[PDB]
Amino acid sequence: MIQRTPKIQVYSRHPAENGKSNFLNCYVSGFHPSDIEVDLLKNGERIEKVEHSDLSFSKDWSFYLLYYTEFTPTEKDEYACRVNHVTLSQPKIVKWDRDM
Amino acid sequence: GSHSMRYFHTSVSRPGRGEPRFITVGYVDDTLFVRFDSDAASPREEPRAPWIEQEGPEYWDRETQICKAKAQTDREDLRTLLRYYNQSEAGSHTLQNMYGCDVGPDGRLLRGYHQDAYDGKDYIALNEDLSSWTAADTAAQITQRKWEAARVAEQLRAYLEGECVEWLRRYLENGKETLQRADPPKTHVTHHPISDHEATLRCWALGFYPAEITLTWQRDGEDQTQDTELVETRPAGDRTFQKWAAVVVPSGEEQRYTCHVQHEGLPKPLTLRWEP
Amino acid sequence: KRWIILIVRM
Repeated sequence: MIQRTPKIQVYSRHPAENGKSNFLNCYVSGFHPSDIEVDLLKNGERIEKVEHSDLSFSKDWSFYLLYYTEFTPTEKDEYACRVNHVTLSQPKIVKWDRDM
Repeated sequence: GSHSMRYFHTSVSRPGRGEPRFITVGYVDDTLFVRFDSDAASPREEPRAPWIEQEGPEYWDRETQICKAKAQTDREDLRTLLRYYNQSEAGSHTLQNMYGCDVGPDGRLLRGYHQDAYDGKDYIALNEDLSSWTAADTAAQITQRKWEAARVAEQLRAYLEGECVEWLRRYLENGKETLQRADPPKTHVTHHPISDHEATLRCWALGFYPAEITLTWQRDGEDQTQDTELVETRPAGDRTFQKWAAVVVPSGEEQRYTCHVQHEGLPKPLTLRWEP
Repeated sequence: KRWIILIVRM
């Protein structure tokens, strides 16, 4: 059994402007097997209505998924993606950084 | 330009939790246009792009039957592969299948594809000649001889040269407003101080379609390949894609560095600098 | 437009 750990990017659909509606994205890719758990977090807490793309895979058979939710960024609110996979001893948290 | 159509299929067994989950999606270029999920309430193949919605109900009936039939054959193949590999019935395993065709600007077949993977490893693949197979191991050689005896490649070849190319050309005509429009990237350079002696230059490319793109940093006109951080091209969620390339530069050296952007939607390859 | 064998088993 080969196992490949997911790459993770957290980012917005549009350039973040405080007060303006946007989309928060968590893109997990390059992983196998396909079971994975992805939460989008607002100030440490799980956002309730997150949609995700249908499971698909790349040329090397590794899987990728897009989790996304509508949000309105502000200066104080912190956002993050939380990922768990069989390859990870503990859930990995990646913070949202509007410059990445 | 050149175009592609692809159908992707995944089956994942889950012993003690029902029958294997089956998910298949169809793409033209980097545009998703159909999906089927075995765990949906009333599973049917569903449109995911506007230009496929015009297909009539018997298109959707036949497509749904094919997805359901494929879901069943994957379940049998997963049990088969447990035997071929002397594996326990207690673990979860994965079967993946991809097939499709590439066509050139004049709409003729450039090449076809049909390949399978078991647990994320190559298993058997139709060769580019569309008549012979490459099996990855002795288990896959069993399948290869079954498939040679049934003449599967002859039927795949007929499909890949016939309907695959013909229906791709149809989809390209019906969705030409989007499938035949390249969206160029919006590009800029950002500056992020690290310390007194170093800063990051980040070159951005936003809102582009299709996903193929090249971003390079040069210093004194020489590629900074080994020292450039390059994130994977990622989906924006609105059909377009994003990418950035970054490089750490000594402070005061910023103008030795140039970012180079090539995208099929750009007349000329762009060159960008940072300016405060 | 999808393909199906007009069965193929591994």
